[PDB]
Amino acid sequence: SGTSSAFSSYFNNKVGIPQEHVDHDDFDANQLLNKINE
Amino acid sequence: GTSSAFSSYFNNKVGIPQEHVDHDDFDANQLLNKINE
Amino acid sequence: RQQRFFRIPFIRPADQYKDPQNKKKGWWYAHFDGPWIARQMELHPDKPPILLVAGKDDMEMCELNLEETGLTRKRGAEILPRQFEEIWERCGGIQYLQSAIES
Amino acid sequence: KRQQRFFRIPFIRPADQYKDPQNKKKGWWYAHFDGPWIARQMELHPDKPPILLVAGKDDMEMCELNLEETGLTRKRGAEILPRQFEEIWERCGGIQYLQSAIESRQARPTYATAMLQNLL
Repeated sequence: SGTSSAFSSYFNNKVGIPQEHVDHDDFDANQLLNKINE
Repeated sequence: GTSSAFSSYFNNKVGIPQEHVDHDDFDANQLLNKINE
Repeated sequence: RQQRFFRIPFIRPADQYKDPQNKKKGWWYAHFDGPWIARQMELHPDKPPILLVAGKDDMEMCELNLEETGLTRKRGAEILPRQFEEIWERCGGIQYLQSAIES
Repeated sequence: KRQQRFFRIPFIRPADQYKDPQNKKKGWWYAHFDGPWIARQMELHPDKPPILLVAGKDDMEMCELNLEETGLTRKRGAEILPRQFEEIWERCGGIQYLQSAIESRQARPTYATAMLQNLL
């Protein structure tokens, strides 16, 4: 997962400190399936 | 929004629709409202 | 054809007036193959997931074509292919689709 | 149209890296990849004008890595719908910016230039 080391280096040197994108609907649906598929 | 046929379908067959939140769409657009003012 | 994916979060009416924390969400998803619905998927808070494929499950699926749903006009409804596929897989979607082809 | 992929990375200034949340002013980085290569790059900053960059003209300033070597397709929540890119691009004056790089002949031909030239 995640971006490559070459990208992480590029982004920090050229743009800034990357932050997370939050999708609660992706997260919560996957949390529910964690419970369902146990 | 969706059509009245879809809203009717959804409330009758599925449930009560809730909002999807995207803070990054919202905040990016709020920022641009300020820039373009 | 252009493949388009949509997601509508939902709650049961019984949960309508509860605190945000006590509202047990489900999620409804559609895969449209051009104007036609190809797959429908429903993630429920209290019962098994529902998987539906066009051909096999038509009587249970949304009968509206893409344009008549307005899903393309609802902010936040449209999702990327992987946001549909990840969930479809976890629900047993790949075997469900494969077994539908034979029968 | 299917080889077109769109990504977004929210960021904060490296200057606010170690500050409290309320002092972290957010911006957004966007990339449009036409197959393996970035056609358009866009940056929303909290403290300066938006940066627009197109392949050909802005090669030295843009991300140099192809899609596979960025790892963006493996970063969860990074990918966005075409519309999420275009809406911002348009609001930032991206159409006038692309059109100008075409006329000055600085732009590399991409899916993005083709779409604009189809309009004009």
